[PDB]
Amino acid sequence: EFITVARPYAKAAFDFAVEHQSVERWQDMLAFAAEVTKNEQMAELLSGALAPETLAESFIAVAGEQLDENGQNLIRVMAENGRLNALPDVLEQFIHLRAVSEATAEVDVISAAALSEQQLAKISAAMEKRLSRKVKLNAKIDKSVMAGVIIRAGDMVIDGSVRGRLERLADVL
Amino acid sequence: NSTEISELIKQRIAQFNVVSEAHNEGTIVSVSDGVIRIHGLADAMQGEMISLPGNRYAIALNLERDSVGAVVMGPYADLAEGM
Amino acid sequence: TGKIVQVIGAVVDVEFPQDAVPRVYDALEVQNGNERLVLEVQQQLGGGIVRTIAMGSSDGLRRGLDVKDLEHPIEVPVGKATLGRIMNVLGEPVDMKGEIGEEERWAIHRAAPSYEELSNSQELLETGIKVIDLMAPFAKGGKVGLFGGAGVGKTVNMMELIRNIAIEHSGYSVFAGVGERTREGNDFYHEMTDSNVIDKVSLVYGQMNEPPGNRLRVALTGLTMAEKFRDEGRDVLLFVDNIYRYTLAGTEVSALLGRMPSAVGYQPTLAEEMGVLQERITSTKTGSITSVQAVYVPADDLTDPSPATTFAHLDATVVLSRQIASLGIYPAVDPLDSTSRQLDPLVVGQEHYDTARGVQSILQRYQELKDIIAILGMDELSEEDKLVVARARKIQRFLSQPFFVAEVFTGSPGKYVSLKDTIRGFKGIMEGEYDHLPEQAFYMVGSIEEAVEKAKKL
Amino acid sequence: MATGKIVQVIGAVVDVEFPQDAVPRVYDALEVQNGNERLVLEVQQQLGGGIVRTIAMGSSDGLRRGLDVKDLEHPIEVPVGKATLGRIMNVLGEPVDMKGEIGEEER
Ligand SMILES: Nc1ncnc2c1ncn2[C@@H]1O[C@H](COP(=O)(O)OP(=O)(O)OP(=O)(O)O)[C@@H](O)[C@H]1O
Ligand SMILES: [Mg+2]
Repeated sequence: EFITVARPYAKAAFDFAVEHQSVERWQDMLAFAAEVTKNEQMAELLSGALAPETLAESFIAVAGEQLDENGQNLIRVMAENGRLNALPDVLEQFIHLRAVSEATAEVDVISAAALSEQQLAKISAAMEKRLSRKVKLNAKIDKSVMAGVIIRAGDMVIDGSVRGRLERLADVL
Repeated sequence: NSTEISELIKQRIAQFNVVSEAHNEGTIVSVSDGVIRIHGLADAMQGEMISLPGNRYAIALNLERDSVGAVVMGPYADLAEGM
Repeated sequence: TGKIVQVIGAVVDVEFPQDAVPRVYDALEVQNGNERLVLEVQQQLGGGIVRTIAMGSSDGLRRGLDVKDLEHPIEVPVGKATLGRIMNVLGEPVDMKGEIGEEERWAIHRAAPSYEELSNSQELLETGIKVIDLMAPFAKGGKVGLFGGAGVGKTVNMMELIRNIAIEHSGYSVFAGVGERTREGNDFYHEMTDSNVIDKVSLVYGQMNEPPGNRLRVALTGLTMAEKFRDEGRDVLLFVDNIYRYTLAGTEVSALLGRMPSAVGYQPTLAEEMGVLQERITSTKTGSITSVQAVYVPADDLTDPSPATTFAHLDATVVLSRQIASLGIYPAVDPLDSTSRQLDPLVVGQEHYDTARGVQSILQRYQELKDIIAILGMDELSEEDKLVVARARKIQRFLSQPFFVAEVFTGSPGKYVSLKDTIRGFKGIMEGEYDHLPEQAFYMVGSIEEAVEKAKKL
Repeated sequence: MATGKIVQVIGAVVDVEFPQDAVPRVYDALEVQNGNERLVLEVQQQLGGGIVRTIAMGSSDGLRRGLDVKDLEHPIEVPVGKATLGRIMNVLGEPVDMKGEIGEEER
């Protein structure tokens, strides 16, 4: 998957967007450049052997919205190195860098029932203590959880489910 | 604003006439030592005879994700990229 | 549900929805023109791509074909319904008879029996063949391997062992044709039908004709039938027509599976792939498998990885030499390289053990003299060294034997030799009881009585 | 008019980019100014994207990236016939004796 080759570009675009105070636009800009990449006929062209420049200028034409001389030049760089199919992974990494820089985390919370909201006030206040970041909740109701709740944040998990605790107990043959 | 962007793209591709090859048809991408790499041929099958310009064939040995690998049943040296 | 996305030789990549990706070793199915092709799943790549081997010809496959996900491994008929019929790797009937009256089907991929289940046995099994049960005798429930190069006698020897063992034995038998000649499958089938012994034998054939994927899996189809008869509590004979072809079909696909080459270009998994097959061919406290395997030796190189790995798996090993076979001594067994776990004074007893070690000592000493003799000639030897040579040459000739299956070649009638006659015979030669007979007297005579009758007419 | 540009030079192996609709066929001969002498290149492979790969028929030293390349549309062509007799030539058919030009009729 493209993640490893997308990292160098994602940093440079975010760094540049910080200097020029344009991070929001750049996000909405990369969101278009990723989406044109997903179109079928455009995809065929990208898998083709068109020389970089001829590929780039035919891409840039479709990406009309792109800020000329900044967003459009970022395409020319990626076209020299044939990374254009990585654009969906150059985005999202840009969003990750942004969320780190804005000291903000999406955190997820999965339970047998819709949580009581008052509980979510406690959970968010706890997560803002566990991690020194503002925490957006987007919790879920799930049938698999017999009772209780899972808290998931980045790649750290705190299982509070009865499902997990039974299958944690069933372990001791 | 997603369904709009998708539609806009579809309109803009046409406005610029960028479009696929026909099935059963393709182009030579690279040429070396009698091995041929072809882009397109979305309907080619393993072991098919691919007719080249002139009156000669290549045999499809590999159907890669992006290309067909083929070997030329004759002189190869006159073939060129983009045939 | 799936889509084909690459076709490289025998290997096909299929994409599935990420909620639905097939397990490893699942069977998939795809329509290829006017026939159905099965694919077996080997690896899960990322992103719902899965990489598979075609159980049939992959020519005519397009990209973008729809693939059906069967929820199970390759499963084959087992039990008495298979007896007397010829079946394919997929467990399909290949004789022109009707469908197989299966009651049960078993997945060809299985775990070996646990360490607690295994059983020991020391019951010596007799053979017709002077050299084999003298030099490398073997037990009921053990494994035998015939190692040799191209054209040395692996099949003819296995056909005598079938004739001798599998007709004085009373239970069922399984013969697995793995990457060998189709003519020899047909020749075998008939003489089984002409002898009316066919109804005790299940036969599975995956000959060289077939595409890689068939030659790879067909050995496991054969074991899975033999494991049903063993677990039923029977005593079973399993014959494998060439085990080397299983490893070679692994070599052919391994690069297309994307695995770095090892050693002499073998797959890196060679020892695990061989071991996971070999560990299933074991006798157990519930029931027994006696096994004979032919083992082709590429370029006669016994130090090649594929032979070298096979040697640790087996209880008796008989090594066939092109250098002997070009003398026309048959069976072309090398007694200085052939060996068995059963050549032990406790199981064989002392007379047999002493006779075998005497023969081994004289023939070794003859190898030590041959480099002197080649440059100097024999006249320079000592008068005891000349007696060692004069005996060793008689020993080499007396290891020769007429075979009932070989009558079509030599014309001469075959011989079955009791173990007692072999020990008595070789013990007499080494003691010098026969030092007055010519060498020609010993070549191709069944028993030592037959040497002295041949000597009267020279 | 030269239409290619050199894009790599790794010892004797020289890669040249052409416009996509102009790629040399295999064994075609190119030439370039290696300073103050013309150097011939023979085409070995057509790679993707208009890039071609060539072996230099002379010393590779002193080539820059970005030099212009003339695509002679034939293979290497050599003089033939009676005019060649008693003359020494190199592989390019150029006289290696000092004895002036070869009075060729055909190449
Ligand atoms: N005991 C024997 N008596 C006479 N001839 C023999 C004997 N054993 C082998 N031969 C000769 O060698 C030939 C080949 O033997 P066989 O087919 O068993 O070889 P193989 O080891 O199976 O070779 P391959 O690896 O090709 O299958 C026989 O056809 C016969 O000509
Ligand atoms: Mg054989």
